[PDB]
Amino acid sequence: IIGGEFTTIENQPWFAAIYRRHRGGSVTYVCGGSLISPCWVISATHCFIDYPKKEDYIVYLGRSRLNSNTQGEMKFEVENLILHKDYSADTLAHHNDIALLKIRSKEGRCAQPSRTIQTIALPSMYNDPQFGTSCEITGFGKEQSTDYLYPEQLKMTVVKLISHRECQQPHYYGSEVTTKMLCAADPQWKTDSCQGDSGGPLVCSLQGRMTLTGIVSWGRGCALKDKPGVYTRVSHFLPWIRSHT
Amino acid sequence: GXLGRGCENHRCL
Repeated sequence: IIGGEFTTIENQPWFAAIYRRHRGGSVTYVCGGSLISPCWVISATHCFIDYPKKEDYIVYLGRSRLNSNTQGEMKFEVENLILHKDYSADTLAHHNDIALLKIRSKEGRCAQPSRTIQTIALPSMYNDPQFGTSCEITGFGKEQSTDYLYPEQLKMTVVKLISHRECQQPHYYGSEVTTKMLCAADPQWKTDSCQGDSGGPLVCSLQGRMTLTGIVSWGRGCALKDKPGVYTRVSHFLPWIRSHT
Repeated sequence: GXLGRGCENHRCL
């Protein structure tokens, strides 16, 4: 997250931190995710496509810091890693960029709700907030271009939804952005998601309820003028989510 | 190869 604020997991209790264990035994942070039901985390296929071996991943819930323990945190393995069969990647754009992780503790248990672990609501079919709506993004991604390590503390920011018409302008993304994607940015280009925030939530109030509207997917640079963050439009993928869970 | 959102955990990052 470029700009924004440091946060804590109690303020983002659906947030899942996804890591990968490497040959040799080191663990690195991969991407964010969102808990949509006790056994299911939703994320982005691009986070896993190059290393689609589920045994290598570790999922934490209730965790506020990248390399320190948070009281109440729960660690999970991935019982089932479901990537979208029609996923593809262009120079900038990622398509059908959505993934499901069925999570399981070593005891076989799913998430147990607490102060720091909660599910996030899915939207209804075809129902997104109007453009101009302020929404929140959360993650452990880069804070500036020169970062070579991800920040130790979880961050959040607030961005505004941008219409498809605006996002497809020639100096934005042209026809590279589709109606299965949502754009969002800071009107002054001062805050944005960035590398490492992928897979994490774009959360909006929709009929007074916190709703998973998007999944961080792609964008040129970070907080770059006329280059919005692009998010998988969760409301278009409900049939896929329903059939695969 | 590629940098930024979309490129995490890739060999071409």
